[PDB]
Amino acid sequence: AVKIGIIGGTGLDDPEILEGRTEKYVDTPFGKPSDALILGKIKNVDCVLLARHGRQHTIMPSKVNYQANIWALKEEGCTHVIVTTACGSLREEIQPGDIVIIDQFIDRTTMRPQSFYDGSHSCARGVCHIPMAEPFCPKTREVLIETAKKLGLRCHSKGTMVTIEGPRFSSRAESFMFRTWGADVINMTTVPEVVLAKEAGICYASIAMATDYDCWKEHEEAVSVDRVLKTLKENANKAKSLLLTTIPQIGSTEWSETLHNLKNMAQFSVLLP
Amino acid sequence: AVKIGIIGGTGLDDPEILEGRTEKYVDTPFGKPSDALILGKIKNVDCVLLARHGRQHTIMPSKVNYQANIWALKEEGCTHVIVTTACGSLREEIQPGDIVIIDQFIDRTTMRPQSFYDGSHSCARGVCHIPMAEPFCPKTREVLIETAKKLGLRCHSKGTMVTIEGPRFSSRAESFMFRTWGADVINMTTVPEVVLAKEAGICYASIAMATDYDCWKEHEEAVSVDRVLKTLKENANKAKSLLLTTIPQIGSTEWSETLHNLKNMAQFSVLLP
Amino acid sequence: AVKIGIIGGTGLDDPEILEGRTEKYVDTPFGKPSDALILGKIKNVDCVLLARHGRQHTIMPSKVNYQANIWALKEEGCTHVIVTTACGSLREEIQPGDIVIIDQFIDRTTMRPQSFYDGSHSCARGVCHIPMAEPFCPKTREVLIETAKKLGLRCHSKGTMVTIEGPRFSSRAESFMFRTWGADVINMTTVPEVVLAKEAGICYASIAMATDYDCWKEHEEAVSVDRVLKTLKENANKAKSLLLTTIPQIGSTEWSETLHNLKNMAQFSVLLP
Ligand SMILES: CCCSC[C@H]1N[C@@H](c2c[nH]c3c(N)ncnc23)[C@H](O)[C@@H]1O
Ligand SMILES: CCCSC[C@H]1N[C@@H](c2c[nH]c3c(N)ncnc23)[C@H](O)[C@@H]1O
Ligand SMILES: CCCSC[C@H]1N[C@@H](c2c[nH]c3c(N)ncnc23)[C@H](O)[C@@H]1O
Ligand SMILES: [Cl-]
Ligand code: NA
Repeated sequence: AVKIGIIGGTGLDDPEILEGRTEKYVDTPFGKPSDALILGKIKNVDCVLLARHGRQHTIMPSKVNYQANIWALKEEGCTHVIVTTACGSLREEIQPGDIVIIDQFIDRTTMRPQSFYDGSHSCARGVCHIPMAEPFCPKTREVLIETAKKLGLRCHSKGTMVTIEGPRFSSRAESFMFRTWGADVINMTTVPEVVLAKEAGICYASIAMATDYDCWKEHEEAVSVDRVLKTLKENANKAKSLLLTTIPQIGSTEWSETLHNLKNMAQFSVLLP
Repeated sequence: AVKIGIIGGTGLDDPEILEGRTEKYVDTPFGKPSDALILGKIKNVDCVLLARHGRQHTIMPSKVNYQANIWALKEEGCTHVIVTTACGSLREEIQPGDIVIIDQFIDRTTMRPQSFYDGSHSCARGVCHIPMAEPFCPKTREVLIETAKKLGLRCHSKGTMVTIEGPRFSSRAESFMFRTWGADVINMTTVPEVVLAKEAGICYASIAMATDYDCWKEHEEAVSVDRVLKTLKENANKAKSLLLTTIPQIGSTEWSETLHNLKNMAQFSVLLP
Repeated sequence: AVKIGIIGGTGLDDPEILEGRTEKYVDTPFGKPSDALILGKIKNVDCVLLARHGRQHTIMPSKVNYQANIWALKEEGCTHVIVTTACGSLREEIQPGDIVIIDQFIDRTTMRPQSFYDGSHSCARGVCHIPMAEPFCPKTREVLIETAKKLGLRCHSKGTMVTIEGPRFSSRAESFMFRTWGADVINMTTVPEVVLAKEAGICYASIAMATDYDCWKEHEEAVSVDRVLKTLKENANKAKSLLLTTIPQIGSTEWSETLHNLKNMAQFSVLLP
């Protein structure tokens, strides 16, 4: 049995993706999630949808309760979490509208709790040092990549996401610098979402959709809210189709060994007194 | 009509620059500014002076209320904010005493709110993603550059400021690293001052004065408080003369289109529910 | 007269190193230290041992009270602080079990107060900008290096420590990136411990013990809690022997000039109103 949490990003958090929808507000030891969980199905597969920024997009990236969001999805019984994220492209070949099935990140966030194990919650006791060598689930990523190909979508099979604190966009000097560091795409939301998913023993993968070229092409038009929303209006259907087609494939394959290994990695990362 | 906010940095916050001075303590939704606003004039031009660190230099860079400072200047009616900042030079050709009319930044701060739109203040509602491709006002920068030339001052027409959290100075490894990133000068105060000014729709420019070579020349003497204060004692007059000569030129030119464009960029950066 | 504070890191905080041990719980203006101070001697030399993470390793690196730890050691009369830290190796030639007598750092922490001079404590008044060009005491480092040679230990005479916030380990993209920045070893605890020691006018040095190769060798096994603990179990004796042999040598040499210079640097870094 699998159950797929879906965290929807900017313009990419469409409830209509699920059949048989039921709204469920929940609480967690880390506070309230961004919004109600939306329980439903894609074909025969149980899913739980959550809008990262709230359904009215009222929560800025620095203020998203990443701990509560991941905790809530885990408590609801999610084995997998597949997310969408709007992002800037830091590479000419990653064009706006392209999907990037990211496999690494570089953290530039500064304000965010990145662990459940903060010494303040009885539900998560001890000191946890989670490994981040492979932050994203390779098996889920492989299904996303194969499915994007079956759909004929422009899709990149790897990429490094730099996550900035925001909510401002990057300066041009920063944008240039991130390119030198080997970042391929830029957002404000991957970290610590991916980190907390790993601590929870959840298979996490991210559908990154390039919405802009940030500002590293000084000759070309630079990113803005309006530019991002426009690209999402034009391209969001691609992420919807990718989720709708990927999720039944995830449901049809065996995950016990993968989930056992993730559970072990999470459990063995915790030092108890 | 223009009104010029002046934020004075270390050793560079001299009230005597203004004629017809009146002290005005104010409050903001983000708390109190660093000190009283000093209202006055330079020739026919209305100005508002504020000491970044307080007039007795009692506020460390991490604790400066950047939100209140920018809010206060905006509420007083400032169209422009021109600031001074003491900084380390990361380039041999930027000598102590030189002015750098910075055009980019790299953020290394970690502790600081960078937006008015934090979801907690009724006066700034929504999620704001401000563009930072061009953080400083090019028209104001151009007047500063031309004026420095008219004054015969050693002045660099561009530069990237790395802003560190502080209050410690950088290690040598950090200083070396910032050079590789393309930083030209180093301080503790540009970010988030420049970011908040952009959200406020204010034309912001910075007169950076090199006070030291940080510590990247291992053979040469490294930065200290005493070294910085000495260089400022010797060179502060240059920033005073630059402000006094620049501000009347700003007053004599037309800003409506520039200010309209900045207002539009700020307004369109805000996502409402 | 010297008195040596010893801050023990992961698996490297063994009370049995001291003869004539007495437990002393203390308070500081910044709160409680990680655990009781352990007063004792190594040969004729007064020492004060403190477990960085608590004696049961219950305190994660982000939550260590670096201010209280350094304050407590200073108040107890420590002239020197020599610490141990487990770390990842970012260089092929730094093998697990090797000691690195680090001489520089790169800060990647985001959550931590780095100064005593926060404008909130009467015991530390003013704005302090401490120099970090030479963060570690070269004379103490030289004794550690010479002593490691006398013991026949694999020991590196310099190295740059990147300190990450944690508690997660780095991603592979981050690990690669830190190598390009010139970091040699990676931990979660050097900053701000070294910074606060400098503000306190204490001679600080660090015995870094490589416990893993982080994750930059994609072909090789990546870091985990279990891997780190295993390497420490096998190699901790080396740090114990190094401390036991170094400390009497520190006791036998003259420190007045070194300590006077550090005191002056600390005092002159403070700007009073
Ligand atoms: C309407 C929302 C305006 S775009 C800003 C939002 N979408 C992501 C984003 C898209 N493009 C970016 C870029 N170039 N830099 C940083 N973040 C982003 C980011 O995670 C943030 O939540
Ligand atoms: C008396 C004040 C001692 S210098 C420290 C102050 N002046 C700036 C500064 C000058 N030189 C620097 C340097 N090398 N690194 C970082 N910041 C600085 C910085 O913005 C800070 O507010
Ligand atoms: C049982 C404790 C598991 S290892 C984690 C602890 N030991 C240090 C460490 C060892 N190897 C590291 C690495 N590769 N990256 C970051 N930090 C570390 C670090 O300061 C942290 O306190
Ligand atoms: Cl950084
Ligand atoms: Na922070």
